[PDB]
Amino acid sequence: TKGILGRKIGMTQVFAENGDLIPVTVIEAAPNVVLQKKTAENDGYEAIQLGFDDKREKLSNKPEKGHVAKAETAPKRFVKELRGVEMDAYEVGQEVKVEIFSAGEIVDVTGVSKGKGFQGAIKRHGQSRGPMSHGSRYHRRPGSMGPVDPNRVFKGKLLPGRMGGEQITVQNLEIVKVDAERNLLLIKGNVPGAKKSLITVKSAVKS
Amino acid sequence: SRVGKKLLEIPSDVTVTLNDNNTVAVKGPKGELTRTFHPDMEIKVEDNVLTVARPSDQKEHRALHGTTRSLLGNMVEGVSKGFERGLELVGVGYRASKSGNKLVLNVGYSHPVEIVPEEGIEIEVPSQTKVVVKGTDKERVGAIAANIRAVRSPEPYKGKGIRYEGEVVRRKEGK
Amino acid sequence: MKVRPSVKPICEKCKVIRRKGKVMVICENPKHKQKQG
Amino acid sequence: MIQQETRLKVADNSGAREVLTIKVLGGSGRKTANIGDVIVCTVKQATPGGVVKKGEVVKAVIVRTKSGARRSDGSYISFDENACVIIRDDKSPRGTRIFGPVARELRENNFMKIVSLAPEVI
RNA sequence: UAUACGUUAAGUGGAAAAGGAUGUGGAGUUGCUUAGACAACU
RNA sequence: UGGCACCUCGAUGUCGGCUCAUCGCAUCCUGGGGCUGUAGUCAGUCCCAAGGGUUGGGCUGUUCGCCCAUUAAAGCGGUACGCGAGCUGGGUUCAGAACGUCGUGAGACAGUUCGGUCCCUAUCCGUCGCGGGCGCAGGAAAUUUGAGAGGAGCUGUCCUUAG
RNA sequence: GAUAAGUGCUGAAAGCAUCUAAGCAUGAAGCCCCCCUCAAGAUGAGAUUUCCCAUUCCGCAAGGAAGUAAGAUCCCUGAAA
Ligand SMILES: [K+]
Ligand SMILES: [Mg+2]
Ligand SMILES: [Mg+2]
Ligand SMILES: [Mg+2]
Ligand SMILES: [Mg+2]
Ligand SMILES: [Mg+2]
Ligand SMILES: [Mg+2]
Ligand SMILES: [Mg+2]
Ligand SMILES: [Mg+2]
Ligand SMILES: [Mg+2]
Ligand SMILES: [Mg+2]
Ligand SMILES: [Zn+2]
Repeated sequence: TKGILGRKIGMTQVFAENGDLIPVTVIEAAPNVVLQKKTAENDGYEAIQLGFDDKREKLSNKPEKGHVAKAETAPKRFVKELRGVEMDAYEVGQEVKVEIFSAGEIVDVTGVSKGKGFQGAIKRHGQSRGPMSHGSRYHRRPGSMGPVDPNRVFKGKLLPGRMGGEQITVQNLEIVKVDAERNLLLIKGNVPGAKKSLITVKSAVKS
Repeated sequence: SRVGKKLLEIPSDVTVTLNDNNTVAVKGPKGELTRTFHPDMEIKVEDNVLTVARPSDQKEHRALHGTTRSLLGNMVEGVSKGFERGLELVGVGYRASKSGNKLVLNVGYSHPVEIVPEEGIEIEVPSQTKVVVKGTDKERVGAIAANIRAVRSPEPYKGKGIRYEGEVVRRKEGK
Repeated sequence: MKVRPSVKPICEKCKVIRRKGKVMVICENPKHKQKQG
Repeated sequence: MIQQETRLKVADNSGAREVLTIKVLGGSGRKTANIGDVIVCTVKQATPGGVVKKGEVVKAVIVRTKSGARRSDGSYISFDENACVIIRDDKSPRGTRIFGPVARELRENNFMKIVSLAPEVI
């Protein structure tokens, strides 16, 4: 398992050698730093803790500075763990760079989907409307809440509520290009989240 | 039980040991076999003369008696003479080969089929249309022989497929 | 396989057995396989 | 995007002038057909004395659409009309001449007779 | 978590019939049996 | 389809459709099998299996049914013949009018026909989202394990094996 | 991985036979996982890293009160919310 944290920069397109036009997402990943190695002995499981995006001193507090002191690095805005990693191949303070990936590699990309606020059953759950004419007074409503017998609504009757802003993984994306000089990943297709949002790129779990 | 009452005369070069847990080990030329038996079964070895004794005449005990004798009888003959089951390939193009320690069967599929014998069993292939399983344990030989026959069981219209040696395949008329 | 409440020998060669607390008839003739149910 | 009730021009000399789409083939709930897809249709307008006659239920392949088709190289092709060609089950056209340009996509779907007959294959 | 003597292996007990069955316990009758039975072996 | 008349007449709103589903398995498709009067391709029948899936139209108020064209399949039932404080209001049983028929008649159906008001600002539980409080034997900032819960679960055609 | 129907291997009870009684396998879109998401109020409130540090009052103690540390909030500029 490989992984790296980055920021979503946006989308563009790239022509392949055979002429195909491939849409790509640009992910900017300034070298990550290993902040802590968790072990089965001490922690109960194996994981690597990656810090990304150096935060201004003023914005960092004292507990944060102490935690990153062992790694000998500036405080990091984003800290995440990776499980399933080769523990011995990593050391606290090691920088993880985009060049762990190569063009053509298959990765999973995790992020938080863009928020949509309070959305109805139609938009939020892709339900059907009622008729718009022929006397109908039922247009964007969520449908019958259920049968009479239970004298209550079953759990999981889908209804309006806040939409978006959930963690979402897209699987089996192809790495198109790795720009080591600029710390960029070109991934084929699109990934969850607004621009500048944190993105995690891991080696595909179904590989 | 008639079967359980019988007494097994151990051949000269076979050794039978036990750990007072009814775990009869039986060393011999072909190999060694171990088998834990039901606690309430008196197993006696008096100078190459094995006998099992039932403590009380009762359904459960009567069954275990005959079985324990039967299984012991196989362990002794196993390490001495050993057991073997023969299979026959019938059908045009059906053939068997041995790629090292793996039986390869071309039985009319789009791929070859590979059986890896488990430890303790050997699969000889004298001809291409005759397979021979060999081993010390009678169970394992039967198990492996069944696995091989299962690859292409004999069908009733022409008899094609792996059959046991001298299996009476029930034939039918096609058209 | 015949799955019926009335499992009986159909011919002389049929044998009634009890596997897994279930009455069964096995026979050389495959048409005579029966299991009670 | 051809669907039920879509009317198409016929781009051949089979005798049908206009057909109405009865059903898009090739999957249970399939809503829309595009260039290269086969549809079941009825002949709504026919040429007098043609092989195909008004009211017949025929199969046709879509050779032109207003929506058009996107290509791997990132280009598109669109036409100003939706046109089809009456076909048999073996994919040969029932007419003898094809009129107007047809899309390159027919070569991928093995409508080779239609492609050869077309005055232009774009 | 009594005593004594038996039954059940089905969680039967804690849901139903005709019918089916080498389940098992208890009585009884009877065919054959060391002049050698049943089973298996020419 | 009935039998009974036990709850409801100081009101438990109807058939069909729409929106939203949920459950049973007596399984329509897909999966795994036994038998075949199963050569192959197909099928017949029985067993296991409820994970997912299970079409769009013409006619009719229709349910249903016939038909057209598809599909792997176009499953059968329960949930107040699920669902009108969620919608529709075409059918049916208010007042108008008319035909046939019956009546001396007012009127009526053993039959039709055209037209005809669908009220309610959600207190409680339930359901979908979002906060505040306290707790978790000091006060904080981060990163997390996963008891447990939800989601997903479908399938065609073609090429090859191979005529 | 464990199973259903099914297929069995060895095997007596019942000298034979038998998938079964002891024992050993195989075997489904189904079951438990694998995959995705939430999840310590899981009051059984878990674990790891880091930060702060034992103040001043009273009361005989128990305990109470007041300034603060680390840190956070009010308030303000906003949106990727
Ligand atoms: K009259
Ligand atoms: Mg309106
Ligand atoms: Mg209730
Ligand atoms: Mg009364
Ligand atoms: Mg009242
Ligand atoms: Mg009321
Ligand atoms: Mg069933
Ligand atoms: Mg109803
Ligand atoms: Mg209601
Ligand atoms: Mg009406
Ligand atoms: Mg209440
Ligand atoms: Zn028989």
